[PDB]
Amino acid sequence: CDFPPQDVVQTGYRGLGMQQNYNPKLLQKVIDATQVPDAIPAATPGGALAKDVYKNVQVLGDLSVNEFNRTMVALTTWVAPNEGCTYCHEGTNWESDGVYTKIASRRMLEMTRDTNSNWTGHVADTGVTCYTCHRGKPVPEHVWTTDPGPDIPSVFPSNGQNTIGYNVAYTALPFDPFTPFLLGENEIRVSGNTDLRNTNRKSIKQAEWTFALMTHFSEALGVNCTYCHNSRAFMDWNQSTPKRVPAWHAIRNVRDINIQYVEPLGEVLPASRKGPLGDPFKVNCLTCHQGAYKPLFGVPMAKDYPAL
Amino acid sequence: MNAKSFDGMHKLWMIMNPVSTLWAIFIFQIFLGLLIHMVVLSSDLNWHDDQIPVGYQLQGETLPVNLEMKAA
Amino acid sequence: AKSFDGMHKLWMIMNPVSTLWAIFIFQIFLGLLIHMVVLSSDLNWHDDQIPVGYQLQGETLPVNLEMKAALK
Amino acid sequence: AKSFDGMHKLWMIMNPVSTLWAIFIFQIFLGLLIHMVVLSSDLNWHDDQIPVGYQLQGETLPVNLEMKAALKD
Amino acid sequence: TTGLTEAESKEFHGIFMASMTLWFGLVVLAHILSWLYRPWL
Amino acid sequence: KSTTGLTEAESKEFHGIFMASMTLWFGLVVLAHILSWLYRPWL
Amino acid sequence: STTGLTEAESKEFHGIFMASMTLWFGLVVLAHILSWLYRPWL
Amino acid sequence: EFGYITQYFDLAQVTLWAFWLSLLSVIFFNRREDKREGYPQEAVQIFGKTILTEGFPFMPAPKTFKLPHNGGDVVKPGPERPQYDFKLEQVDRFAGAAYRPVGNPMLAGVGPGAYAVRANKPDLTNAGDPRIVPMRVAKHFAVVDKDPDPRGMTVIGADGQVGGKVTEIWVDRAEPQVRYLELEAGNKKKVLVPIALCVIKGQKREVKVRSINGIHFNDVPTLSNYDQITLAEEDKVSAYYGAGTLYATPNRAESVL
Amino acid sequence: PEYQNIFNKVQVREPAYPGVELPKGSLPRVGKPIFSYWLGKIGDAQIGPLYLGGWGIASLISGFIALEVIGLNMLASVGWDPRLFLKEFFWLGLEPPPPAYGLSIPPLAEGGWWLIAGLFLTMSLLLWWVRVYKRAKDLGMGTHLSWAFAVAILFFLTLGFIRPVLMGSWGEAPPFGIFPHLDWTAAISIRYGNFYYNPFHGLSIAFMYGSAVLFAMHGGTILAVSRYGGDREIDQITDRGTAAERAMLFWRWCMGFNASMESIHRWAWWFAVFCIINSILGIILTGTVVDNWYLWAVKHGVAPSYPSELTIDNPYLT
Ligand code: BCL
Ligand code: BCL
Ligand code: BCL
Ligand code: BCL
Ligand SMILES: CC[C@H]1c2cc3[nH]c4c(c3C)C(=O)[C@H](C(=O)OC)c4c3nc(cc4[nH]c(cc(n2)[C@@H]1C)c(C(C)=O)c4C)[C@@H](C)[C@@H]3CCC(=O)OC/C=C(/C)CCC[C@H](C)CCC[C@H](C)CCCC(C)C
Ligand SMILES: CC(C)=CCC/C(C)=C\CC/C(C)=C/CC/C(C)=C\CC/C(C)=C/CC/C(C)=C/CC/C(C)=C/CC/C(C)=C/CC1=C(C)C(=O)c2ccccc2C1=O
Ligand SMILES: COC(C)(C)CCC/C(C)=C/C=C/C(C)=C/C=C/C(C)=C/C=C\C=C(C)\C=C\C=C(C)\C=C\C=C(/C)CCCC(C)(C)OC
Ligand code: HEM
Ligand code: HEM
Ligand SMILES: [Ca+2]
Ligand SMILES: [Ca+2]
Ligand SMILES: [Ca+2]
Ligand SMILES: [Ca+2]
Ligand SMILES: [Mg+2]
Repeated sequence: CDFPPQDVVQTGYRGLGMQQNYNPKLLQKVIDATQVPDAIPAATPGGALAKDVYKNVQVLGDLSVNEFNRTMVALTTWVAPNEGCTYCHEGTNWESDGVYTKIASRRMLEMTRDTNSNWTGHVADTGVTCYTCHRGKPVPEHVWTTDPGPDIPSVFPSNGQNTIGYNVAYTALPFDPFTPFLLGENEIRVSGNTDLRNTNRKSIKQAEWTFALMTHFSEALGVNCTYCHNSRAFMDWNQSTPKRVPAWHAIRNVRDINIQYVEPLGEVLPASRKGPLGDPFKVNCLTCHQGAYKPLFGVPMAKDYPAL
Repeated sequence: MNAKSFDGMHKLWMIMNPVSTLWAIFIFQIFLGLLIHMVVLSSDLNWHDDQIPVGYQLQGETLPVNLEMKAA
Repeated sequence: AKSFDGMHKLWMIMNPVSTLWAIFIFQIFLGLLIHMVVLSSDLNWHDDQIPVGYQLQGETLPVNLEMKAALK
Repeated sequence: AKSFDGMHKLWMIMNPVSTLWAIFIFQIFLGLLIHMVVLSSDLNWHDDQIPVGYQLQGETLPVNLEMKAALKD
Repeated sequence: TTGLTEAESKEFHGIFMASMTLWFGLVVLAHILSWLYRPWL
Repeated sequence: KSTTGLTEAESKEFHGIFMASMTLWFGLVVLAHILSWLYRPWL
Repeated sequence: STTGLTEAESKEFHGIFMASMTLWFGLVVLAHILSWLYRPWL
Repeated sequence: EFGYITQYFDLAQVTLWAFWLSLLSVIFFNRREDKREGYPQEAVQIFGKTILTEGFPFMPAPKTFKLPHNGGDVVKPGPERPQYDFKLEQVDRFAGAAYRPVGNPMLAGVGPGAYAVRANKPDLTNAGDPRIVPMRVAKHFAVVDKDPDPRGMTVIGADGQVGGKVTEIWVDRAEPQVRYLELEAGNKKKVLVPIALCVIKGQKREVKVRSINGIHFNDVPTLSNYDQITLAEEDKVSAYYGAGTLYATPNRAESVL
Repeated sequence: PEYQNIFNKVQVREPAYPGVELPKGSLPRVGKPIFSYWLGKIGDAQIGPLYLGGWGIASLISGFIALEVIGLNMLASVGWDPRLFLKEFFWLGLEPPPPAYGLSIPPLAEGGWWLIAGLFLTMSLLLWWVRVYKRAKDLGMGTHLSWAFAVAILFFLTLGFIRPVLMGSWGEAPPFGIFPHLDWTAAISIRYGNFYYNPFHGLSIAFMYGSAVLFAMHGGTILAVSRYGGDREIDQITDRGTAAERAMLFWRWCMGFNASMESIHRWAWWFAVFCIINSILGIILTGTVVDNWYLWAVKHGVAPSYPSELTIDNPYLT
């Protein structure tokens, strides 16, 4: 039970539905978990470059040395604050690659720069840092792997549904829509462009897989269908909200993160960071929103750091 | 006793109806037969699809006539 | 020790036929239930591939292997 | 010490056969329920793989291993 | 009323109490064995 | 008063055979469990 | 009397009812003392 | 192109028209079956003349029910039996005005106390026996204990007074259930009351009949033979109890607020 | 207040009624009738006896084979555990074949069991149809209950056999679950553009609302004149009494027209059958003739048009 009163935000014409509903007691749990990190004082300008002073820099070579050290202080406070600087080095041999965390970290720096520069159709001028997903822990909280399903007899193949389904909002819908959509690249659209029978050959099962993915979009942001659609025509772009256009880019963005960066790391990481089928943990909508309409309610952290 | 303990057993059918019992036994046995066959067919002991003594779909796919037709 | 002397009088207040039918039906239901509960655990004996896996045995018969080679 | 003397008169107002049937049925239902409640906890004794795991024992028999090897080719 | 006299009630009560005591004895024994095998508190 | 029509002699007879049958059934159950313990011990 | 019990029968029933209820509440108190010793909740 | 159109006429459209025409046509047939009772209706004209009109659509052609056990044929729409002799005075001089009873309202047969003129034969079972009978003629019935046996109770009558005492129960053999209670009244006549107008209190051992008053139980219509009841008599009895819902107290027909 | 006639205050028993005599050559009725006090508080107390002949045994063999199949597959989907079966019961189901198999017969654990259960359930319902027809006709009554049953069977076969065949896939049919079949309902509305703009769907909703209205009205009216013997409808039909007269005056005065004691039952019949006729017509055209019900409604001048104020850019056009 969620006892009244509630908070309602209108987001459309009057008498059409189209509004978002909040319970003040549940929203307090999301407010009580954000915790924007504290600023790091800007670095003294000018000096020698990192490429001319350090021995093994392959990404951040065009920062001054002050900017470099500042970036490293930030990487410690964002990812691994408990274990300290030796989480990704040996003792004080900074230039060694003897740990896998340094390879992982280098690849992650590249991925964050790519998202911050090339995907502004989705993260527009707020960008991301490490803290957007690690939130001060080495392993992020909300990730996914390819779901094998419940245990069934050995001669029975999986259909991929009719269970509880914890990632698709507790429905009996297909329980793993991320493999075909957020790592593979399948068509999400199912409806026709004319009113009578034409060349469209999609089925009700494909419609169910789409419905599953949309359920996850709703849960990961704290909203309903009507945050981006008018239900009377889920396929018309002239009857959608403006928020449908960033989500369209978000999809593509997530595929990039998983195809170019995170899945190829399956060689470097240990067996601890993999699932039943032997693939690493991957990124969702929930990996950075974590139940809010913008990660951390949209505080712009990434502008203060020229390394990202 | 231990030997005369089951003497009056034949009197059972003076309190249990023979017709109801017969029908119940027959129906229960048929239901149980279907159930056990279905449970064993859904395991590793399955005997229709195990491809022993030979696989027949595979045998049909590799007949020379079918191979020559697929080659074009 | 003589506390259970009049126990045989139980059948002067409880119907023997009803009791018999209830016992039989309950025993059959419990038999089915316990077999299903133990088969769905680590003690499962139909699918455990002991003493051998039969589907795997059928996939590696020389005839089936030679047919799968000529297809591929 | 003398408070519970007339207790045997209980069966002059409560029917003995109805009470017996109620008790028996309730006891069977409770037996099933407690067994199911304990099986769904950390105390479960069918799936705990003690004293040994039998599915794991079947997956690593030499015959099954040798058959799974000759399929990777 | 149940139609039982007071003698019949006394008889029933005797056997009922004996049976209940025996049942509870068996329950206690089962729990002692379970505690020896898998202690839960 | 609730009654089944059985006299005391009929009740004695029924009780004799009922107890014999129940004892035999429990004997068979014990035998099944000894075999199962020998094959696949569960505790 | 709307239940058919006389006043003597009511007195008898009341005696045994009160004794039984007292014994039941005693057992409840004992269970709670044991639980407090094992796992205090306040 | 999202909303391109190829052709305006399709099958869904035609099928919808066909449905509009298939409805619109069962309405016609049902409305015609509705007029096998009570028609032709009586239209009052400009200065009082009455004519028979028939409505839209017109009345159907007569059909016949063949009743069992040589119970005759019933043609519908067919003739009617003649009304009895109700007296009424109109209140306002126009065709749509209401009427007032002329004499004693309880004994007038107008308003909620009107009844129909049915056959003077009892309703029958599938074997040919009378259907509603007292429990001494039907010797196989018994009241289930767990239920208050009304035989013996009194019949308080809506103003607190006593009407009489219950002496018999009248049952229905085709569907086993209670239909009437028979009671002896204040002047020692035997009268019936329908079971659907009685509130039975087992502990008070009373039957409350909210419809009529206590003294009104002396004038309930009586039966010819007390081993059966006919359709006409059922109507008379029930209608007398229904007249009291508006005529028992002079304040009952008088605008709550 | 006054007695409302909702519960039976006094009950009476006579020996059980075996039933109207059947034509010579019939089988006896099976069972000894028992009485229920709680069922007698609201209705008739007798349970049984029952008539089992040729068609009602073939039915009941088919139906139970189907039920065994459905139950066992739901149970195999949790690994045979009955505890998990009870725990997750509303989420389990037997699923149709993958749509790529078309109309062929697929292997048993990838849709063949669904096909078996569907076939056996079909045969069960057709044998039951024949039973219902013959039972009413052997007692000499009109066969009106068989016509309505035929309509219902036709709707079951339309969604399930006829539409999947006309589409070319068994994977277009519902599964056997509770939450699974609700998911099917929502998905087929989402795929074919909003069932609210299907006109046969609107008409069947009209007739389902109307069924509830009409049966509240009729149940009320007959309980309100049961003090004048109105619950005995056969006699009020073949010899109109005061109960029928009051019942028809009430509606005439209230809304201007009325039915008779026999005609209201024809209104009931039709209101229950048009609901399902429109159900069949609406499902049979979806997918096979119309691909988007909202675009159809726009082409035929039916859908409203909310004001816009903005412009959203379709990113597939950019
Ligand atoms: C870790 C948990 C332990 C365990 C801990 C316990 C505990 C603790 C108890 C049981 C009890 C029982 N356990 Mg155990 N039990 C375990 C695993 C099992 C398994 C299994 C498949 O693994 C089974 C089938 C059982 C079955 C049983 C029943 C024999 C008994 C419950 C009977 C009942 O419900 O009567 C209810 C029905 C009635 C009273 C109706 C009337 C029946 C009349 C009076 C006669 C019935 C005969 C009776 C069932 C058998 C007695 C025969 C011998 C004389 C002993 N347990 C595991 C190993 N089990 C209970 C018990 O032993 O009670 C004495 C009990 O207290
Ligand atoms: C790992 C688990 C073991 C296993 C461990 C056990 C244990 C432990 C027990 C059984 C028992 C049974 N097992 Mg086993 N069992 C296994 C696998 C199977 C398989 C299979 C398809 O794999 C089947 C079909 C069975 C079937 C059976 C039944 C014979 C028996 C259940 C009887 C019953 O419910 O009566 C209840 C119904 C009634 C009492 C109604 C009364 C009808 C009258 C009395 C006649 C009935 C005949 C009766 C079924 C059998 C008597 C046999 C004769 C002497 C030949 N088991 C596996 C290998 N099985 C039980 C048993 O042996 O009982 C002694 C038992 O205790
Ligand atoms: C941390 C919490 C504790 C716990 C804290 C408590 C507390 C506190 C209480 C109980 C009580 C009970 N607990 Mg505990 N209990 C725990 C775990 C368990 C477990 C288990 C599977 O883990 C079980 C099966 C039980 C079961 C029980 C029942 C014995 C008892 C409630 C009986 C009842 O409601 O009768 C209601 C039914 C009636 C009143 C009907 C009439 C009853 C007649 C007269 C006969 C019933 C006999 C009686 C129940 C048994 C006692 C008889 C004596 C042996 C002489 N508890 C855990 C360890 N439990 C209650 C209790 O002890 O009552 C005295 C109680 O107050
Ligand atoms: C998001 C979902 C969509 C929606 C999607 C659908 C779909 C899809 C359909 C409907 C259909 C209907 N919808 Mg809709 N519907 C929506 C919103 C609504 C709303 C509303 C208030 O919003 C209402 C009031 C309705 C109302 C209705 C009914 C008028 C109609 C169902 C007829 C019926 O009674 O079937 C119930 C009757 C049967 C199924 C007959 C079964 C008969 C046989 C004989 C059964 C015997 C079984 C046997 C004995 C037991 C078997 C054993 C077990 C299987 C194991 N819908 C929204 C827009 N709706 C149906 C329709 O008519 O389409 C035009 C339909 O197909
Ligand atoms: C005109 C349309 C409406 C309608 C009409 C209708 N249905 C009918 C009839 C008629 C006129 C019958 O004469 C026929 C009948 O005999 O009922 C008494 C029937 C019937 N409609 C039934 C159910 C039914 N009708 C439904 C719908 C409708 N029926 C429409 C709304 C629904 C819905 C809306 O979902 C259901 C579930 C059955 C009670 C009965 C047909 C019985 C039958 O075919 O049984 C034989 C086959 C078997 C499967 C035997 C095996 C055991 C069964 C499982 C027992 C049945 C129990 C019951 C179905 C429980 C409900 C289960 C569900 C929760 C899954
Ligand atoms: C509006 C206007 C311009 C007014 C000017 C006119 C003036 C000046 C005044 C007129 C006076 C007054 C007060 C008029 C009010 C009436 C008006 C204007 C409108 C109301 C009309 C109205 C609400 C009708 C709706 C009718 C509909 C759609 C009904 C739905 C249900 C339906 C289809 C029922 C058909 C089946 C029927 C007839 C059921 C009734 C019925 C039932 C239910 C039985 O059980 C029963 C049992 C035994 C015998 C008979 C019956 C029986 O007839
Ligand atoms: C554990 O349980 C046991 C085994 C002990 C038994 C217990 C049974 C239980 C608990 C069962 C539970 C059942 C439930 C919840 C069922 C839910 C059912 C629902 C809600 C179903 C809803 C819809 C399904 C529909 C409409 C299916 C329609 C299918 C059709 C019409 C099939 C047509 C197929 C045909 C005619 C066959 C053609 C095949 C062929 C051979 C011609 O193809 C070429
Ligand atoms: C404040 C403590 C830290 C210090 C003092 C520090 C110091 C340094 C130095 C001096 C270098 C350049 C050395 C060289 O390669 O020649 C370097 C590189 C690097 N450090 Fe750290 N570091 C710290 C914390 C971290 C942490 C927490 C991480 C892991 C999150 C990390 C990951 C890296 C990576 C990936 C590089 C390589 C950068 C590149 O390739 O361009 N460091 N560090
Ligand atoms: C597929 C899952 C995703 C969906 C559907 C999605 C959707 C959206 C939407 C709709 C917005 C605009 C919010 C608004 O204006 O109300 C948004 C903003 C944002 N998202 Fe995502 N997102 C997803 C994944 C991610 C991921 C993985 C990250 C982190 C890498 C991320 C970071 C951001 C940021 C930073 C913003 C705010 C940008 C701004 O201020 O305009 N999103 N997202
Ligand atoms: Ca890229
Ligand atoms: Ca084989
Ligand atoms: Ca084995
Ligand atoms: Ca174990
Ligand atoms: Mg599904």
